[PDB]
Amino acid sequence: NRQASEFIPAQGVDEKTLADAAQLASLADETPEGRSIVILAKQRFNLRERDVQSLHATFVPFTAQSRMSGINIDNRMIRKGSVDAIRRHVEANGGHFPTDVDQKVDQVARQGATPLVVVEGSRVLGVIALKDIVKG
Ligand SMILES: Nc1ncnc2c1ncn2[C@@H]1O[C@H](COP(=O)(O)OP(=O)(O)NP(=O)(O)O)[C@@H](O)[C@H]1O
Repeated sequence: NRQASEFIPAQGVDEKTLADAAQLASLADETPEGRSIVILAKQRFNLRERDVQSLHATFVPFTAQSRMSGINIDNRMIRKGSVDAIRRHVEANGGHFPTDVDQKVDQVARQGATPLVVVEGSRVLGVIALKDIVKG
């Protein structure tokens, strides 16, 4: 299986902020890995999932075809998915993928992890490296 092990902020982003957005944007995904990330911040920050309907917010379902899930709330929007997936989401909003964030995604892969990318609105806040539960 795949689980988030570490997250890194994008260009000018704080690591704590990145872990938090990955957690709430995963509350809406029904994939088992989306729970793996909600754990990742849990052990690192010891925080709890955020109730979207208590904020009158919305969950954004996770689809594998785009490889993306997220969450919407009355003051923010969050999206997370594959690096190619997030780049397309930013361009549709009209945002851009910062070089530093693309570099963090690649170093996540060069390290044998699956780099997901997380954005807020149309800009990437950080990249997430997942360790593989199973490895040959
Ligand atoms: N909680 C999540 N939210 C957004 N994206 C995720 C999440 N978990 C994983 N992803 C990314 O979405 C990709 C999965 O997309 P996809 O290839 O369509 O599913 P899949 O791996 O074939 N499904 P499975 O058969 O269970 O492995 C993963 O490789 C991650 O990079």
